[PDB]
Amino acid sequence: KVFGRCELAAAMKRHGLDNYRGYSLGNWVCAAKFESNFNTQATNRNTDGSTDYGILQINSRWWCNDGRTPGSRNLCNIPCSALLSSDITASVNCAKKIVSDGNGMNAWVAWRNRCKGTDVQAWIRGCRL
Ligand SMILES: [Cl-]
Repeated sequence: KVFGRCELAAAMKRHGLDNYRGYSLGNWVCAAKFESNFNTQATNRNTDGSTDYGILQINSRWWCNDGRTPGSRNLCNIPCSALLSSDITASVNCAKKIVSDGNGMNAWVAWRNRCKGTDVQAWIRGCRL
């Protein structure tokens, strides 16, 4: 599923991301925008043979099991395919563990390079929430 901007913010808000660990809702929407273009089915291969999955491009190296990333961890205790579903619940819950890591939202390269220190509030302008 390809989310609309406001639809996603509403769903993210319902699942408790708004100001989770100090990151206002605009940050998460901006990250999703640039990570996946709001598409739950996005996949991308990393050079080390690991793969990034879903709306937030969660990586198989550490966070999910895809059965083809030898020596990797499954820290969210999920198959990576659960992260591609139209229901964003698994993605959001796994993002909560990631962002609690120590490194905050710097774990998402697109956030760091494209969202960090910008007017992230713009990403939720005009939405009913
Ligand atoms: Cl894994």
